[PDB]
Amino acid sequence: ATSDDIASIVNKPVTIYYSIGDGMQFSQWVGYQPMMILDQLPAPVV
Amino acid sequence: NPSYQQSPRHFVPTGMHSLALGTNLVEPLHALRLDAAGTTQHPVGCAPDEDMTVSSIASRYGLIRRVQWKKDHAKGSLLLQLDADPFVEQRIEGTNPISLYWFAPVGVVSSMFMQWRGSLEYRFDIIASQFHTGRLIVGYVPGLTASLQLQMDYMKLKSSSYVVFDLQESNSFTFEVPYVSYRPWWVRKYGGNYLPSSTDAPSTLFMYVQVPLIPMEAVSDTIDINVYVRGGSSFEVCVPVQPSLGLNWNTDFILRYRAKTGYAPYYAGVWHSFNNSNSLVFRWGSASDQIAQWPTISVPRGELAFLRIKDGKQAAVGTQPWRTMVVWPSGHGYNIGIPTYNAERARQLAQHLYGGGSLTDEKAKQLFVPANQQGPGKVSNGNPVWEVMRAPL
Amino acid sequence: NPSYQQSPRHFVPTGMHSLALGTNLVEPLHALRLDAAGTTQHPVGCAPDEDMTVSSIASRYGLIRRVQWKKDHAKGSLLLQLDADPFVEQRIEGTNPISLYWFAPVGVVSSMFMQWRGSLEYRFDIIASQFHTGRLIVGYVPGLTASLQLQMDYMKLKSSSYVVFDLQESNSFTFEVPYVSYRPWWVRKYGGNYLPSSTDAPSTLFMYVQVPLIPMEAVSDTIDINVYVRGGSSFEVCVPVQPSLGLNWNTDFILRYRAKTGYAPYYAGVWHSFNNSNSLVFRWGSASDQIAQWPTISVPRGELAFLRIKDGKQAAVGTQPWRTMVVWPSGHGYNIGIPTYNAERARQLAQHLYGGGSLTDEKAKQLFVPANQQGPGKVSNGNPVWEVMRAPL
Amino acid sequence: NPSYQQSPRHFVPTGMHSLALGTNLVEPLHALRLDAAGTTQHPVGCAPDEDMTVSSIASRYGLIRRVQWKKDHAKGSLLLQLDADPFVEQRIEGTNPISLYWFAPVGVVSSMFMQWRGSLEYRFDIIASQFHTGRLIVGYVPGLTASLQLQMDYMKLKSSSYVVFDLQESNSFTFEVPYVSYRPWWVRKYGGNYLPSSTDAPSTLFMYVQVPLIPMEAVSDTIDINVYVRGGSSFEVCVPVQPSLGLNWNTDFILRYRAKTGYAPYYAGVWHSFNNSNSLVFRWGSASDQIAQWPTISVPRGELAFLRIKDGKQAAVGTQPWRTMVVWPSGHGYNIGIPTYNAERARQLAQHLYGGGSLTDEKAKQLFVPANQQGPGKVSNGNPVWEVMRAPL
Amino acid sequence: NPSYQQSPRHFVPTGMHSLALGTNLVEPLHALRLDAAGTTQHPVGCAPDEDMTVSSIASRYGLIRRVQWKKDHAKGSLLLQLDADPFVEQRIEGTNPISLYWFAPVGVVSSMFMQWRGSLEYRFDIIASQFHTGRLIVGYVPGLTASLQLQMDYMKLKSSSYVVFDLQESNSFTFEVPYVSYRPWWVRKYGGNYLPSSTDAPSTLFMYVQVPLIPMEAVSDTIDINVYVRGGSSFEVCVPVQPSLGLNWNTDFILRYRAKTGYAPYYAGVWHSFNNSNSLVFRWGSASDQIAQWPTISVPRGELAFLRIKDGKQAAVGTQPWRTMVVWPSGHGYNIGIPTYNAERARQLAQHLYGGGSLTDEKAKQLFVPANQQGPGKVSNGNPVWEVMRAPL
Amino acid sequence: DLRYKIVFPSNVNSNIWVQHRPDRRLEGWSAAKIVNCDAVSTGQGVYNHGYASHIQITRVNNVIELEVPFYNATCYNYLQAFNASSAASSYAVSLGEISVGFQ
Repeated sequence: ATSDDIASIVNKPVTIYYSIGDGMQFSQWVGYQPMMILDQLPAPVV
Repeated sequence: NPSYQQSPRHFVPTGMHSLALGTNLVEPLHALRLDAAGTTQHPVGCAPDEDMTVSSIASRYGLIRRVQWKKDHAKGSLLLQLDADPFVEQRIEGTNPISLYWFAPVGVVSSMFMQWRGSLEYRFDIIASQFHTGRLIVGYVPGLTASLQLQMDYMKLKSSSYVVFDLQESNSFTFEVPYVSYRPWWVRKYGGNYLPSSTDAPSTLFMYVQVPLIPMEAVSDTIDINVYVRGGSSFEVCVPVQPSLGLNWNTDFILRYRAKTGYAPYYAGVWHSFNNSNSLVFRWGSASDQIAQWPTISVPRGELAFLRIKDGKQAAVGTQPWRTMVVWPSGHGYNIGIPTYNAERARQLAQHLYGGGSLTDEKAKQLFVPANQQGPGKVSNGNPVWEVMRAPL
Repeated sequence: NPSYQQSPRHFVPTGMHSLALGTNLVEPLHALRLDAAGTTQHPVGCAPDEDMTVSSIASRYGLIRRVQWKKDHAKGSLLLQLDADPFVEQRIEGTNPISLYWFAPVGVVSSMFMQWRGSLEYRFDIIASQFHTGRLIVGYVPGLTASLQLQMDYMKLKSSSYVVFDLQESNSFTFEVPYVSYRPWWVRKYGGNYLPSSTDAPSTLFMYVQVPLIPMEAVSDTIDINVYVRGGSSFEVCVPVQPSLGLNWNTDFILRYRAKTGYAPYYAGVWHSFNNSNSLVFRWGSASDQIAQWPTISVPRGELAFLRIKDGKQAAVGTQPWRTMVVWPSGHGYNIGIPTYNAERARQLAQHLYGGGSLTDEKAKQLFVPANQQGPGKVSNGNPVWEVMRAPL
Repeated sequence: NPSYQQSPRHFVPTGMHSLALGTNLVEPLHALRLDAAGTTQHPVGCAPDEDMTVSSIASRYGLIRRVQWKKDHAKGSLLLQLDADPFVEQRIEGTNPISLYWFAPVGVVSSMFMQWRGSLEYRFDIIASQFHTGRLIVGYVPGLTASLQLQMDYMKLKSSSYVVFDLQESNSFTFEVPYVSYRPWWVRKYGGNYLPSSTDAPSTLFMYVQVPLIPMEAVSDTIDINVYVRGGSSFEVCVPVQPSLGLNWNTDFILRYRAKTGYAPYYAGVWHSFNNSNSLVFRWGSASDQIAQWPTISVPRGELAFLRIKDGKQAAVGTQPWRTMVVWPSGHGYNIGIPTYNAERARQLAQHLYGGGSLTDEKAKQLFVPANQQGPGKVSNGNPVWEVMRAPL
Repeated sequence: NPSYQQSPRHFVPTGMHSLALGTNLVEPLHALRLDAAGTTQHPVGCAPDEDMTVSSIASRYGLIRRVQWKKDHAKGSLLLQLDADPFVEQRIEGTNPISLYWFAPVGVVSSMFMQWRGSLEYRFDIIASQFHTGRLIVGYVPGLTASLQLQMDYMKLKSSSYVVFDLQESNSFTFEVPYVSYRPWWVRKYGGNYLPSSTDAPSTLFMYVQVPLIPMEAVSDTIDINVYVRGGSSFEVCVPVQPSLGLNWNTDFILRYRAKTGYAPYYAGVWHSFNNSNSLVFRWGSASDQIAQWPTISVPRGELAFLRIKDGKQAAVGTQPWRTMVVWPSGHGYNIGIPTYNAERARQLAQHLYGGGSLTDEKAKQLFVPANQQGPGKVSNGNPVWEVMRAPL
Repeated sequence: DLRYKIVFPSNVNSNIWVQHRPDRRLEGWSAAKIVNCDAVSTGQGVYNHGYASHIQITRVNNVIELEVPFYNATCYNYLQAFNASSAASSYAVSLGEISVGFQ
């Protein structure tokens, strides 16, 4: 785009998704780090 | 060149392929490679050794518990009670406002899935010499509610399935947990921050002291017991959902006055619909009517309000940082933000407007900042917070 | 899940299938049935007996002519002359402004097609006893123009092909008409109301009286002759066009001042671009600038014009039927219709405007109908006709 | 990499598949599963036992009638007359404004289909001892109109098909109903609330008393008779239409002044096209010209009208609930709603406007609510009803 | 004509084919030929002789170095040190601000690719008679950093791989370079002008003097040595990236006040939003609001600025070249350029505006150029540079 | 399984996501309806990660055609107007819970 058409593009969202493909190999077992529980997160109280 | 005169095809268009399916289809892509038949290789020593397999992850023991078993523990004292599920926790005593937890690998790989079933295997490694002598029950009661977690001893435990272990010369064993439920699978313990989806265990595991410890006078009087968890040979999980666990790489949570979302960063510029371009108003862009929009402050009769930015370093900048403003309806269906030179002017403009005045009044116009103060028209640092300054009117 | 990385297809889109082709294609549809393999059936007595076939329609005799053949008809008097085509007419003596016609089925099925060729078969049924004696020629002259339709007798007929029939005991015969032309097919007689497409017959059929009638004194002196037409065994038609015949189900034709087409029904409402919404103007809708548009009346210098609706019952209605108006440029590229209370006001407004005034003049504004007379804002009955009222100015 | 230079395909696009077809096609979808070849299973005890089959639903008896047959019923007294159709009703004596009905399963499964044909089976279970003795006709008259529903006895019944049943020791029988019509199928009794689609039965079933009841002095003098309906072995339905029956889960019907549909909820805000943003007007959104639109009240010359909300709790809220307003043309092709502080002001504004005034008059402007009363700009509760307040003017 | 009633296809659309893939697909095109099966030919003497092959390009020797080896060079003096990579440079001593370089063909064909590996072959041609006698090491040290490029002699060289060559009668040899790295490939030396992608050699080649030169008194005392490079039989490159080298066909580089990009060429015309079309303002087109936009000059309190074009021949032209202007906010979200008759007027207009004035002031209006000076309305020559004229105010 | 075809308005252009969450138990026949999400307190309003999702491009076509699979851990589910007695019976009314959101 040029300078005139780029004004309609400001603050517009772009999302990026990804899969893992194929021929995709993980090759060394490492245990998991400390996790965090999600429904223990605080709620946005009013 | 003959003419094809038969009837053509008659489809339905859609804009995207299967965003969820991943097994038995051939997904077409614009591969950013050079060869269309080219794939990735693994020659010959950089080959995969560990297959990505849930039955290979859940078959690995993870240390979840340590229990002190002492000499003065009486006959039948409780060592541990826990839940017959992969979701067994070990809390880290950290100073963060959100606490981290250790899990078994079966629990981490079961957090991603909604439903689980099968046997669990608890490995008890009792660190003792061949001169310590003791005896304990690892029992297992089918489904108990929260009010039945108490009223528990070693005698009610022996009504259900239980295993009594003697400690003479072999200091380790493995209790395989039965899977007893009214349901073939079992819905997981935590939800994806949806608190009305909490579900407790199918059943409860206990470990009491059947015969107390008799140590010799040359050895210690306390014994450590490690409890390891892995999902057994019949353990399996099915339905993928949002996982109830998160990483600790970015351990930062944000609890829920500023511009409406998207209308920042903003700068103080001019607008033909605000005093005929003669005065500064916050804009989120340079194009047609890209005017920043602002929330309505709740103001009761008998009060006023104006805004003072909490951190001036984050303010939009003209000939000065714009640290104070009044927010008022634009006449075009949203509120605009009108910077002032200082708090005194802002208070005087708010007095005028909440007092019944209009933006087109000469008294209001003289309190605006003139267009020639726009200067560089620098934008704010993101969407910074302003303090709502309230006063009686 | 492998990745498809080959090159895809490269079409051309069109929005509709073959609107004209109908034989050797498979037209895809959204069938409003339940079964995709389901079609319609005919079990077993509601089966088709008549195939839709042009050679089965044209093989059916249709009565086209009755001819009185009398005793006092002299030797060689003309009974009928007609055209060697399927387009032979029998006019009904009705009182309608458009006249209906009887046709043979070969003529009806040939009206739909552009070109025809082949033999025609004229069945002559001579209603007589076995005591009437006569003799007549059914002749056939190859191509004659309109100026050669006259200068015709029974003697010039015998130069061409002709058949002489005796009437003693067999009172019916069938003359098969030759097809003689410079052209393999033959373009039909009438067009689809395109008068420069008229074409006369390939040739002309006659029927004179070779020997006059000798009836006995106990029988009648007049004899009816029926003439039936069907397309023969070699008759055929090819190219489908717009058929030159219409049904008599709705025998109603419309011969070509009102609103421009589409800008009706209209009601008298208000518009920000006509006296700042203070006065009534005809609108064809309630949305942005849906203002009715009106033709320019041809008005010479020294005259005025205004409009008076022919039937007040068809008028738009506010606090009254709006039966009178003035039409004037809006300033926006079309003429608007401005209702008035009565003809006197309309004449006074037209005087002002055709006299050199403007819609923004106070004198004009005071002749408009005020907005508070909009009332229910009822629309006109369709697009009714107004009388153009003219006067010297 | 060769270049494909042949001619490509030439389709027609449509946006949706077969919304009605369901049998012999393969409908492509975006299945929200993980495996593309995966379907649903039934192992092995949760298998289907009842096939969804209309001939399996209509083969089930449903109790539709109870009939008291007494001792004092004379020879030939009518017990029941009903319609030879699956649409036989049993009304519940409820207090709802719309009445519920019991149907046979054949009637429920035939309500969904337009046309039915075949035999019906009426099971008569006569609850009696082996000491009651009686005899009755279950007759069947081919097609009767409404005026022939009367003039009926047991003697005209015996002209048509009929069955005489004796009651000595077997207390139950089954009458199979013939299907006699001029039409192979039969259009159902009720339409989808289209009252010009009503059609009565093909024929009429009766049940008279051939021999009256003789009970012994030790048993009762009244006998219950149950009448069960199921569609017989030849019953079938074909064309699916909108079903003429509804569930009783939500037994709530709504009989047909408020904002035009869609223009609610609304709040009182400002608009540059209404007194230059200085006064409150109802808006259905915060964006460009999202102004609520209101119906035109029918008002005769010599009257005024304004609006007063029926329930103030449902009103839009600024510094107060906006319970009163005047509706007037905006000048932009629709009516706007202008709140006032109270009914007195509304009456004074309506007086001004219906009296010939304009929204731009100072007298009108002073009766509007000023912009500084917008407050929180809370929306109405849905689209609430206002009372039309009328007065002489 | 049967009806196709099955379900149709269900695609995903994309607008362009594989822009990167080039080997194993069939790319469809609109070939601008006449025959769809026609390709290009090579009969029969205009056939290809050189296949486009990277192993055929890198197998060609390119002269990269000349080295003077003299008589007075002591035992162990360094002749050359260089990098064991295809990226070996020979700088041309030109007067251009950007310097050109000679490369081997292996280096040019390796500049286009990211990663290389394999053996290199350095051909040393020692131009001497059969009466010169000398001896030198061509050594090769595995990976050295920049701080280990020094501290190098002929004695540390003999710890690594090295080759000692005697010069008696054969005056040429070829040293094949080993490929020793921690990585199978090797990332190239230069990036596509991304300076944080620089990487030095895998290893370093040296050439010292093992035995100094003994020439006879009838021959010269200096000897030229040519160093040729080609990629050996095991050399190969894989991943294509942006090539780090450019041609010398257009050896012109542009180092980074004028109109914002795209808003030129411009001419001085009129605009309804600038003094009601009465004064000249720069426009980049003749259509709706095609007004040239200009950057904001950084101006501190106490100063002004205006513009004076550097080359008047490049100016827009009306009744004169428009060589001077003032830039000011338009009131529509961007700055406009307002030409003046001369610098004095521009300075007076800037004084007025930076002094607190407005474009709508009479004092400003009288300093604009009137519309009747538009003349031919000729556009500027491209987007020319203006000098920013600053003064105290 | 079930098959859902959702038709969106026309003049909108924005890209639409649809998730299926088979986690939401159905609590009573009340609030078994289309619910306008008005606030985000829990993880209900947010587009979550691991669920079966699909994004429809309104610029190409403003209708989505999807198949909701059977994911309950039961033999059957109830097929009447549901009356909530226990907590486990709430897991076995609907297949899941479809959330449609705009970007």
